[PDB]
Amino acid sequence: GVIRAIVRAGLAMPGPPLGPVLGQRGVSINQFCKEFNERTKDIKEGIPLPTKILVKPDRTFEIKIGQPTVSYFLKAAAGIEKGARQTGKEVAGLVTLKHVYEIARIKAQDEAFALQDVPLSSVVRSIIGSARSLGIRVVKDLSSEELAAFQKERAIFLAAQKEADLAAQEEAAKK
Amino acid sequence: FREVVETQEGKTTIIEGRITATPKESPNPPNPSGQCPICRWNLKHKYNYDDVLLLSQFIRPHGGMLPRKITGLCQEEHRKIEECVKMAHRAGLLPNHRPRLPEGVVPKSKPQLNRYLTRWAPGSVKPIYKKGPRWNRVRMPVGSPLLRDNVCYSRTPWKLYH
Amino acid sequence: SYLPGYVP
Amino acid sequence: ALKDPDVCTDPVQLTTYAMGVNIYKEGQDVPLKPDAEYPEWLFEMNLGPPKTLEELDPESREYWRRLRKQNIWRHNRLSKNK
Amino acid sequence: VKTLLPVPSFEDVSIPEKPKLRFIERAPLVPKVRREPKNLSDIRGPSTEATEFTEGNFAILALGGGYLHWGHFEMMRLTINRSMDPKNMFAIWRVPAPFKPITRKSVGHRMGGGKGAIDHYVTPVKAGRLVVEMGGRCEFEEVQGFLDQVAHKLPFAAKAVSRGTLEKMRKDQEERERNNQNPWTFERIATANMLGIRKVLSPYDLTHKGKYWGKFYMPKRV
Amino acid sequence: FKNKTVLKKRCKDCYLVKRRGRWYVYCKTHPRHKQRQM
Amino acid sequence: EALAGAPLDNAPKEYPPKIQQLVQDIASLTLLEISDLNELLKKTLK
Amino acid sequence: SPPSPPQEEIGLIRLLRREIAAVFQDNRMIAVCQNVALSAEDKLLMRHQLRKHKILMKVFPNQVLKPFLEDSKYQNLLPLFVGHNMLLVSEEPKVKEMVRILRTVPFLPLLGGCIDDTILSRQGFINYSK
Amino acid sequence: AAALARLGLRPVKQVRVQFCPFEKNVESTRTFLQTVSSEKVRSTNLNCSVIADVRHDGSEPCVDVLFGDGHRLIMRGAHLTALEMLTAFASHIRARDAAGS
RNA sequence: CCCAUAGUAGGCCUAAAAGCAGCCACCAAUUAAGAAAGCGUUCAAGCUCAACACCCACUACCUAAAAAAUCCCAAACAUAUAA
Ligand SMILES: [K+]
Ligand SMILES: [Mg+2]
Ligand SMILES: [Mg+2]
Ligand SMILES: [Mg+2]
Ligand SMILES: [Mg+2]
Ligand SMILES: [Mg+2]
Ligand SMILES: [Mg+2]
Ligand SMILES: [Mg+2]
Ligand SMILES: [Zn+2]
Repeated sequence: GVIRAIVRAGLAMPGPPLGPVLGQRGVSINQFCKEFNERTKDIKEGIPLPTKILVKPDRTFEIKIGQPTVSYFLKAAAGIEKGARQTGKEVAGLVTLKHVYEIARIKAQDEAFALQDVPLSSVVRSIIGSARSLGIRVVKDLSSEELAAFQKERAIFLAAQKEADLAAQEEAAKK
Repeated sequence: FREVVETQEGKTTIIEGRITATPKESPNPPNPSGQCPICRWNLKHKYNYDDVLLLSQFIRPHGGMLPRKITGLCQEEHRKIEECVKMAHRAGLLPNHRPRLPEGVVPKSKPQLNRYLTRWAPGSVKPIYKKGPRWNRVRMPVGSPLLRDNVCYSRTPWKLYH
Repeated sequence: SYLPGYVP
Repeated sequence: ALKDPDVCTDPVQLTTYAMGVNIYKEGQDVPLKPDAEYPEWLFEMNLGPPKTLEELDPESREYWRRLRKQNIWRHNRLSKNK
Repeated sequence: VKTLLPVPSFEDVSIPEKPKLRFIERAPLVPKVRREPKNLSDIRGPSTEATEFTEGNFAILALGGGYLHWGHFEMMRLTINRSMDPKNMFAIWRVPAPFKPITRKSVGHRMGGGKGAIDHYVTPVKAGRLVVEMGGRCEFEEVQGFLDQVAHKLPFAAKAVSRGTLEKMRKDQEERERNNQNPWTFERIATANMLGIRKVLSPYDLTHKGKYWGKFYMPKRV
Repeated sequence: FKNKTVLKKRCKDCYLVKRRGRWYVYCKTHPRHKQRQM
Repeated sequence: EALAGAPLDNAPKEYPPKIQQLVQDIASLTLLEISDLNELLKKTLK
Repeated sequence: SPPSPPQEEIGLIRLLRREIAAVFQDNRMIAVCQNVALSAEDKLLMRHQLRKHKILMKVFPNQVLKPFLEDSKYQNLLPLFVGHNMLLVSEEPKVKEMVRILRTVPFLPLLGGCIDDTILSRQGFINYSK
Repeated sequence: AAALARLGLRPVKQVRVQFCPFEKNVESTRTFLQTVSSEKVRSTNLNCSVIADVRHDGSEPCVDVLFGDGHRLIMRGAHLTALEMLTAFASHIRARDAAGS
């Protein structure tokens, strides 16, 4: 059968959650970790890569590594570390249509989009859909000054959120 | 109609289907506006379980009923004939439409009991050991309620419960 | 050879 | 212990470079091209909320694609209690 | 090409702040001291109050007379609140809280010795009364299931209805009366005292017209 | 078999059949789903 | 207005009737006329 | 029974009627294979290998495609459309490529079609390729 | 598909479906091909080869099945329903399975 | 009955939350398939449903039992003109 999970580039480890799945099905975890880390040696560590491990009946495994997830691409292009906790109400990031176009060029090479021979327009429409779920707003043009203003306001909002979370956590301790 | 013949020749089986002669509906139905064979010939409410000439046209060679989509009967008439055929089989009026028996099977002798207008299957009915009072008498069904609207030539309506 | 009210 | 690599936080760079497009260690950041170097359909994309059934044309695949989704939503609502 | 159709929209609908059914007390806050007669006519005949829809579009319709004690209210409340979707559904009581005092005598006592002490309170209901009314951004098919479950557990014949099915019910009954082929009707015979029939009929039968017998409603009677 | 006044299919493999004058629910996947009309 | 169905694979070779006229027309013409036609044909086809 | 007012044609049918005309007018090769029940991966892969030669794969319901053909010049293509039917349409006859891709699957039958307004059979295509 | 796949194609060496698509009597045979060519049925036995022959000679459609035991089943779909052919096909599978083992 | 690929394990919280503990959104690829209606998994897998295709299922959308004590309890009957 096919095992499909997101494994970070160069950081495959024998621990859970992939390890147990591989062991239960008879595939060696150490072998995969070595093979995956070697074939993901040219990619910056920590990049989430969707992996497809094709397990043959004799328990010899073939791995099919694709392009990073769109969540990574949109988060990196916006400079954000975490998506919005309530998308649609709070804007956690801000990117331009040019950023999405550049992401589509790399993501369009993925086997999911490549095998369908879809135009790059279809991939861009897909990335915009994922952005609306992350809290990232796509704008036609963004200036360096406009991005600084939002970053300043976002920092204040995030700081207050930490205080509110601390209050809830501190209240739970008093309970 | 269409038959199917299985022939094994030289350790090889050949399955084929041939089109046999098909009967045609009699010309000039008295009621062309009718929507089913029954009302096209003004037969609604005018046939019973013992009208095998009518019933035999809607059954398979082994006594099975034919689909409603093929015969063209309406749900109401299709159900009436369905009950009429069951009663005709139970009355012994269709001796040439018996179930198919596999090779080497010979039914053992069973007690012969003449019966007619039999709604239920003999094996599925229990004896009436407690008849009950006159105001709550357990009755023995006779005939079928589907035929309640059949033309009645007597002043007394059909008694469906004895 | 069937009248409007003919019944088999 | 496992997370994404550090992200940039420079408005100038974030507005002049697509930071995450380049994923290789030896590669360089992808510089954003001028407006004239991008296709026209890129700037005609719907950046707002999805078009409603009334806005869509009854003779386009998008209209019937929207109606089919609404019918699936209704079927799911009705099936939840069943 | 399976033909799709427009789905109904509930954008104009608005859900109250308190969607769930409120708690009903066993007895009124101020206990009643004066003991009351039995007054069984309060559950007899057609209902005149709470027969029409108010806020919601779905409800449970009473098809008979009966008394609702606190045990029934708990069954209705817990079942509907547990089954309803608070975000998209709201429910309101269409019956008052138990207010009629029921007396009981001590166990093992003989006849006589005055009236019994008040034991519990009930809510009288007449046939044709809406008992609970639901609304919100939902269809009848969504709430019909659990509303019918509640209706079956009531001490009288009841059925879940909607604005459409309730109106169709009344239209069918009116049509049956208009197209009835029986030249004789209970109304005509009773109101004219034909055959001296009023010697075996109640004065209420002049208005009930054979559709009601005790607390029971006969929907197939014309 | 459990006697039931109302027969209900409990899974997709349950099937209703009328035998010996009464309705039965039979299930090969889950024999515990078998019901007899009471 | 309705193209003819495909000929059977085992049926003898069949040629459309519209070309039968073209086949005869070529024989009637003279080589000098066919030659002149050919010079323009070769250039036109390129 | 009084007949019921004919249901008005749905807007999707019109769009499909217009896309069929276009596919039939703006293309030259119009093969007609039986859309066998290949797995989703196999179907997608075989559809990507055909796209390498820009051989599109259309799929139209047999209740819209049939009426069109009935009233169109392609009245002899009707018998083919009894069941699942995918179209393999290209703007320039690239039969040899399609044929070699179609031969990788022994159980996928090529039923025929019409190249250059000429209704052919399977051997016709196998001959046009050679 | 599922019904036939449950039985499997273990004792079937080869299945050959020959039909003339332009003919008007091949609907049953073509439906038989669609069922046997399903991914589920084929996956049961990978050594069995489903061969679809498209001819325009005008002959009547035929289905030839070769079993591992060497026996053959010839089903002529000119006047046979897809269900009938599949039913007969399944029965022979059951017969040839017990014989070999 | 038939059939099921995919941005993507949407973000958030969470030791883990992958359609299916909760919160927010609920857009989009493919001709067609809900950021998922019901099961399931510690989390995943896995089985269905709503999709496409195929194509006349050409569905009813009213419900439903039984037990007592000496021994069941008229006999019987669906057919000849409402008297
Ligand atoms: K009740
Ligand atoms: Mg879609
Ligand atoms: Mg998805
Ligand atoms: Mg997530
Ligand atoms: Mg989730
Ligand atoms: Mg899944
Ligand atoms: Mg879960
Ligand atoms: Mg389905
Ligand atoms: Zn079951």
